[PDB]
Amino acid sequence: IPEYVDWRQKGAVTPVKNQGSCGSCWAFSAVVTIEGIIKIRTGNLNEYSEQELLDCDRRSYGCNGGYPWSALQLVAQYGIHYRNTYPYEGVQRYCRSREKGPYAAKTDGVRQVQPYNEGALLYSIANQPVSVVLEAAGKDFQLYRGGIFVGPCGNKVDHAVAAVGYGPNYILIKNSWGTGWGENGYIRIKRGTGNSYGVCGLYTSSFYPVKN
Ligand SMILES: *[C@@H](C(=O)O)[C@H](O)C(=O)N[C@H](C(=O)NCCCCCCCCN)C1CCC1
Repeated sequence: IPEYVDWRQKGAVTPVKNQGSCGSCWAFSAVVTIEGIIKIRTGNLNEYSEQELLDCDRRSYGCNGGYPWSALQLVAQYGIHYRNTYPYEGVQRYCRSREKGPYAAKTDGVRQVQPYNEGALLYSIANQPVSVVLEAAGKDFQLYRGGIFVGPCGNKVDHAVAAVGYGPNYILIKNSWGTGWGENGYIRIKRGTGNSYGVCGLYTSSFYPVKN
């Protein structure tokens, strides 16, 4: 795998989104990973519906949080609509996949990165954007403006985001807090520290969709 990956330069990342007050990051993270794999496999970059996963992933809990794994499972079993067909409302509503016509994309499964393993996560990022989780509750993360973020932070992960690249000393993260946070909505999180958990618990729980 190469020294640098940046799926934005490969045209596999849609504009940065803002989840708002809703605890929907699991759905934003999942959607980032779907947009990426659909671009990688088909050549087209589309925006997909965070709201659809928010409303319809019954394993998750709407705005009270949820599981990127169950959102990708939902997209592999049923599918997902384009974001324009099923736009983001920042509140859980009743599942409207039925009333919105045929799905726009569907995957073939979901796989987990071997947790607590930096090379395994980098290996997945080299192939596609990956849904990852981290501890975002710390003020240092909340107030991050730029640079390679080293913390302080613990490993009490509470926020799902998407890894879309890496470099020798960092992993490149698409956050869902709008384009005004961090590095135009991205954060570079230090890697290579030898901490099995990752900076901010970054290696705790990582999933990506599989699409043949
Ligand atoms: C992330 C965000 O900031 O939007 C969001 O809080 C989230 O999904 N986090 C998530 C999580 O904690 N999931 C489980 C939530 C279940 C609670 C709801 C029902 C009440 C239970 N007492 C995980 C992925 C990131 C950490």
